[PDB]
Amino acid sequence: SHMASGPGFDFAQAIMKKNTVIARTEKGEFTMLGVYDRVAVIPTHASVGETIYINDVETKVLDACALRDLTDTNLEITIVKLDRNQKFRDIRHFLPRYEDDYNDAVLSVHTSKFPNMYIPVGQVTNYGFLNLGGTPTHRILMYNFPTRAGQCGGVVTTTGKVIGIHVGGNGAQGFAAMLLHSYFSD
Amino acid sequence: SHMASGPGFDFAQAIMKKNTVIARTEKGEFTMLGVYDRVAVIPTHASVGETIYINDVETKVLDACALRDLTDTNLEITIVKLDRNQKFRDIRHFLPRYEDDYNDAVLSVHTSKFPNMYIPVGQVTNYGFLNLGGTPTHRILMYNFPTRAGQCGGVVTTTGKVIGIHVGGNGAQGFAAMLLHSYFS
Ligand SMILES: *[C@@H](CC(=O)OCC)[C@H](C[C@@H]1CCNC1=O)NC(=O)[C@@H](CC(=O)[C@@H](NC(=O)c1cc(C)on1)C(C)C)Cc1ccc(F)cc1
Ligand SMILES: *[C@@H](CC(=O)OCC)[C@H](C[C@@H]1CCNC1=O)NC(=O)[C@@H](CC(=O)[C@@H](NC(=O)c1cc(C)on1)C(C)C)Cc1ccc(F)cc1
Repeated sequence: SHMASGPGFDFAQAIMKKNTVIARTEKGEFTMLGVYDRVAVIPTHASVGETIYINDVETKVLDACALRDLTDTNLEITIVKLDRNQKFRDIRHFLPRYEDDYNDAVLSVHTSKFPNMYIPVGQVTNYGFLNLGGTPTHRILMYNFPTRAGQCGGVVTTTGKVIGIHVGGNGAQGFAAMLLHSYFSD
Repeated sequence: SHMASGPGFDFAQAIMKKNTVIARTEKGEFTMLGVYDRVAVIPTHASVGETIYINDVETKVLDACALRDLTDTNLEITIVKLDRNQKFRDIRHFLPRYEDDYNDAVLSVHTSKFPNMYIPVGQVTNYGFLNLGGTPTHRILMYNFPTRAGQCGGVVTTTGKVIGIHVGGNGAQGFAAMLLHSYFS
């Protein structure tokens, strides 16, 4: 069915090894992408509090911002600033500047149960609006793969671009929230 | 952590897309590797009967042979001949001819819940003998990855070599049965 490229697999591998951690909230375990310095991202439905477990180390959250567009609509991204010695590789230059469609993407998961899994998801479409668990959400990417709980937070990449994080699905399709350069560079 | 090469991921993807199906027995679902014609392999612990579900289509098993070496020891490979119109790409030339060690291997799964997932497992070592669920087993490959149930039948590959199928683990390590060219020729 779906296929990815060699450089695509190697690009995903480099992001996972250097820019992901296992995050655990009250709501469960999630893959977490670190973007730069001590700034990382996680789906809003994870309900981040004043503390979070990062690789099983409880870490103080210095700040969190649940992202909403100018229509005050959910984007399902929550940016968190972490009180933790280690800093992230700056990967902002891999973030897209515009909404777009993509071919042969890869979904990568980093949890305790699946500490290094890679899933080619195929063509990613700009789906736009989504009724996500009853919450209207915008800037959604869609792919036809039977995604599962525990893949939320998973990083979706193309060769050279980190395009989103997984946030939902219906049993036959997966949905990711867009990542955009403007969210982190202003 | 564990790492694989682009060519490694691309070879595994080609094997999965062309030479794997979802097999479901009374004992559960397993990844099933087709080797040539209508011949496929599955772990013996799947307890294959006279029928099997191949991609949710009940298929008549024409023959099955649970492999044991010349010491009459379990190998955990079962070769099945399937009553199935479509035939498999012959990939016998990718099978190793002898026991060996491998680097930066990949474990690939094709089940209903995880249809085509890829896991770098790192260095694969010829472990040899294993007491698998109380059954003495030979020709076992070992890799340090926390494998799980539902990854049994998963194909272990390196670029150009189909080296084994997953059959067990202990929570910190995974174990696969060797595949050898002599089994099919
Ligand atoms: C991962 C996160 C999770 O499980 O909950 C965290 C506490 C999970 C992944 C999906 C599960 C099933 N397959 C997946 O990929 N995410 C969720 O469960 C979100 C809610 C959903 O995905 C719902 N699906 C839909 O709403 C939907 C809409 C369409 C067109 O198709 N499906 C569930 C019914 C599966 C978690 C979430 C996010 C934002 C919210 F406002 C509420 C809930
Ligand atoms: C895959 C098949 C399956 O789950 O269905 C069979 C009921 C599963 C994979 C392992 C599960 C846990 N993690 C895995 O990778 N395979 C099994 O459960 C076999 C038995 C085992 O793996 C045991 N482990 C050991 O024996 C062992 C030995 C050493 C040195 O380290 N671990 C369980 C304790 C997990 C299934 C099997 C195969 C052949 C038999 F004769 C009996 C049982």
